[PDB]
Formats: sequence, C-alpha cells, structure tokens
Amino acid sequence: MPAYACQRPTPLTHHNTGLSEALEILAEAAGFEGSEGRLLTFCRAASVLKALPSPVTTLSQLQGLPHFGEHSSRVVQELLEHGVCEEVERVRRSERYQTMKLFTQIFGVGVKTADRWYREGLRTLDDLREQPQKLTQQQKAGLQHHQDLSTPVLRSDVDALQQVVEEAVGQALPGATVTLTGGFRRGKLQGHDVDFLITHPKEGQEAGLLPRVMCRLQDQGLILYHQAFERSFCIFRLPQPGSWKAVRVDLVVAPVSQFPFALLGWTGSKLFQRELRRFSRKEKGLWLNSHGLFDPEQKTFFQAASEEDIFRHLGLEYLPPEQRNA
DNA sequence: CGGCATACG
DNA sequence: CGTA
DNA sequence: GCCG
Ligand SMILES: Nc1nc2c([nH]c(=O)n2[C@@H]2O[C@H](COP(=O)(O)OP(=O)(O)OP(=O)(O)O)[C@@H](O)[C@H]2O)c(=O)[nH]1
Ligand SMILES: [Mn+2]
Ligand SMILES: [Mn+2]
Ligand SMILES: [Mn+2]
Ligand SMILES: [Mn+2]
Ligand SMILES: [Mn+2]
Ligand SMILES: [Mn+2]
Ligand SMILES: [Mn+2]
Ligand SMILES: [Mn+2]
Ligand code: NA
Repeated sequence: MPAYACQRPTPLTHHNTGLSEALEILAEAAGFEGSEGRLLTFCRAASVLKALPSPVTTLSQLQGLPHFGEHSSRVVQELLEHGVCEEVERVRRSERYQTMKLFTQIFGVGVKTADRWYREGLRTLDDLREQPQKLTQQQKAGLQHHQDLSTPVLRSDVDALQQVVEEAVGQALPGATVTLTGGFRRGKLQGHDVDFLITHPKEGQEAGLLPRVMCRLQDQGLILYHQAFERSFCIFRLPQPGSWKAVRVDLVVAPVSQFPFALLGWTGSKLFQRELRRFSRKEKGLWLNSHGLFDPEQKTFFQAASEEDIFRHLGLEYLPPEQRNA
C-alpha cells in the first residue's frame, strides 16, 4: 500500500465504508477542535481503507498499512469486535459536534466562525437568523438558501446547468469551452454543487471572460448570489417544473496553458489533490497548484498538454478521474 | 521536532 | 476570514 | 495522529 493517496487508485465504490466513515467522523471532529494534523491523519487512514481490495475483517489485515497507528487501529478493532467505537459514538452524540457540523455546512461559515458562535451560545439556524447583523452577505445567502443547498444535486441538474452555462459562455466569447469538473467528473451521482472550468483555445482570449459570463447569467435571472476575477462561487436559480431551486455552482476561468493544471486541481478529490501537492514538493522538489508545476531551482514552469503529462512529470502512474476518489 | 496543499475573493 |  |  503506497503511502500517498495519489500513488494508488481509489474507486468511488469500495469495501470498507463502515470503517472509513467512523475514521472520517474523528477527522471532522479534529478539524472542529482546530487540529489540522489529526484531521489529516484520520482522513489518510480512512482513504487507505477505501483503496483496499476487500473488506477488513481482522485487525491483522491492518499490519503494515500506512497511517495506521495506535489510535486508528484501536478504532477499527472496536468496530470489528463490537460494531461500534465508543469514541466515535461520543463525538456523534455530542452537542458540540452536532452544532459545529450544522454551522459549518452553511455556505460562508467555516470552523473559526462556527466555533465563535458556539462559544456565544448559538445552537440552531434560527438562532443565527435572529442576529442578522453578525452575518456577511455570503453567510446571509447561505442561510437564505440553506434548505435547497442541503438537497443533493443530481445529474439532471448538472446537465441543465451545463446547458445554461454553455449558452452564456458562448454569448460572451465564441469558441470558449465548458468542462464539468469536481465530483461529477470522478463519477459521483450526486453532489453539493456543480463545478465548471471555462477556457478558450487561443491564449489570452479568456481575459475578462468571467464578469461577462456572470452578467449574462444575471440578466437571464439565473443568479441568486455571487461575490477582475477568475473564480465565482455562485448560487443559481435553477428552473424546475413549475418552479425553481437554488443550486451552488462554481465557475472558474483558466487560460489554455493552465487548463490541465486547473482541470486536475478542480477534479479532486480534495484529499487526492493535497496528497499530490505534498508528493510533488516533498518527493520531487516541484511546486504544484491549479496554475502550473514549478521547478524552483531552474525557475521554470512545466508545459503540460494533458493531465497525463502532469502525472508523468511527477513520476506517477496515471489515474483517471474515477480513481481519484481518495 | 515540526510538517501537514495551495490559491483566489 | 471565506471559498475551491 | 502519524511520520520523515
Ligand atoms: N471542498 C474542497 N475542495 C477543494 C479544496 N481544495 C481544493 O483544491 N479543492 C478542490 O476543489 C474541487 C471541487 O470541490 P468541491 O468541494 O465541489 O468537491 P467535490 O465536487 O469533490 O464534492 P461535492 O460532491 O461535495 O461537490 C475538489 O474536488 C478539490 O480538489 C478544499 O479545501 N475543499
Ligand atoms: Mn473493488
Ligand atoms: Mn490517541
Ligand atoms: Mn473490545
Ligand atoms: Mn463539487
Ligand atoms: Mn465546488
Ligand atoms: Mn490566476
Ligand atoms: Mn510535535
Ligand atoms: Mn500531535
Ligand atoms: Na461552510
């Protein structure tokens, strides 16, 4: 079992969901308490289980696996022996976990904001609505549309949204393209949002594109919330039969020179990309982001025509998007 | 001991 | 800070 | 929490 998640295939459907979900509760809780290192370990351990070919039935099957130490092993041991881990259940049932999950699920609210509200005694969404002065415009939008934003986005929604984004993009710039990224490109059937990457084959023609796209969407009544810019984290008014629902949509524009790097970064998973960037820097001495791959000693950027090119320049076996579900 | 991904809005 |  |  390779130690980095970018060195192994992780399919969407795997064989250890019970174990991985328990470890991911501990990771989430570690985040709520401000320990990003513990969060990362528990996430990495859960991800290792997703990459295994068969169900773990015996604690012996963990020996030698990366990111399993005393704590993650004890969690698995108790789930195998008893079907429940006391620590996981305590966190699950705790007022702090439940409230931090509730608040951080809001668009515009992260851990530090949720923790402050928790410390102020706030506990419910209605508590927040009762104190609108304490909210940014982004948080106001997140709370206003929270019910819809909690409804899974389905493929039919994606296809309808792709059509209206393509229409606006084509009106704004002939020849520009729209690529579905995020979890749907990895094969997910559902999501919390839809992610789109926009470019143009002629370098530089995409300058100023995203404001023009947003204006065209806003004039068709499709925009409920949005913030020079190249990323827009939006809420769309998606038509439905006889009505509409709010959907989160992320739009990003990249020049075509950067498109493989942006496609790779925005296709995820989040853990896959953090692990790939860690691998790049720590094992290969190269700096990876959604713009490029930089060699800091020659002071040069690697020219890539595809995601495959990037994997190859990092000395990694290529993984298609459906195997990046780390 | 300390690192843990890396950027834009 | 928030978002990805 | 795990690891280089
Ligand atoms: N959520 C999230 N995405 C991130 C982070 N950093 C980062 O590069 N991304 C990239 O943004 C991509 C799209 O983000 P996303 O939150 O829409 O996640 P997703 O489509 O995989 O899952 P979803 O099904 O919940 O929408 C991810 O797939 C990930 O690679 C991060 O900290 N959080
Ligand atoms: Mn399998
Ligand atoms: Mn412990
Ligand atoms: Mn026991
Ligand atoms: Mn998404
Ligand atoms: Mn997104
Ligand atoms: Mn840029
Ligand atoms: Mn330490
Ligand atoms: Mn520690
Ligand atoms: Na949030």
